[PDB]
Amino acid sequence: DSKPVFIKVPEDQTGLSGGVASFVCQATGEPKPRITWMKKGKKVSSQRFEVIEFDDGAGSVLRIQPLRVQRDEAIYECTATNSLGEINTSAKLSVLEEEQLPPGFPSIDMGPQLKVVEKARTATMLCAAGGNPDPEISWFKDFLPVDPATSNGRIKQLRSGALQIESSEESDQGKYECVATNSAGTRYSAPANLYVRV
Ligand SMILES: O=S(=O)(O)OC[C@H]1O[C@](O)(COS(=O)(=O)O)[C@@H](OS(=O)(=O)O)[C@@H]1OS(=O)(=O)O
Repeated sequence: DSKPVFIKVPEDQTGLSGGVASFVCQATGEPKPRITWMKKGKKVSSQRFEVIEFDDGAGSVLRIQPLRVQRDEAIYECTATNSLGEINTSAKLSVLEEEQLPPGFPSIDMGPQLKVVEKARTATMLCAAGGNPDPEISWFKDFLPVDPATSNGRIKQLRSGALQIESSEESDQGKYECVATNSAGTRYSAPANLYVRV
């Protein structure tokens, strides 16, 4: 048995009105702990917000869309509990209007497109971004983060930003979004579907 310990924590984030923001939190322990979200010191309702679980309840994602300045700008709190102890950690969301954007805020220069692939062949989803400084890229599939380090060689992110998927199978089907981040803020691409045929 052991007390819970964080292996992923949410960071401060600046987004754009009409857009999307996601926060991610995850912990280990024995028995497995349970994640819960709060807004301004009160528990969030799952019949009102989009909340998506993974790792048997030991990881969770809070997604907010479309962003609105008055309602959504606030302090958000993640908490993890098992029969041996409780730990917590917080982060702040800021939301900008179009005319407040600084010149180096990130942009999508070329985004991912619809793709139909035959089983057992390779599929590639492209993404090229710009800004100042140069942004870092990450990917989401059906609202959850993609982590290549667990595909045992199948799935990889290239230095250009593209996502490459070998030996395609039925579980690879779904809706993919590219995400670009730098010291000024965050921007999402439009979503694009992958289908597996024959
Ligand atoms: O910007 S707000 O924080 O006000 O957001 C809107 C909130 O207005 C409330 O009515 C409560 O008002 S309050 O000022 O006393 O927090 C909540 O609605 S309710 O049905 O769950 O009770 C909303 O909660 S919220 O949207 O999930 O954040």
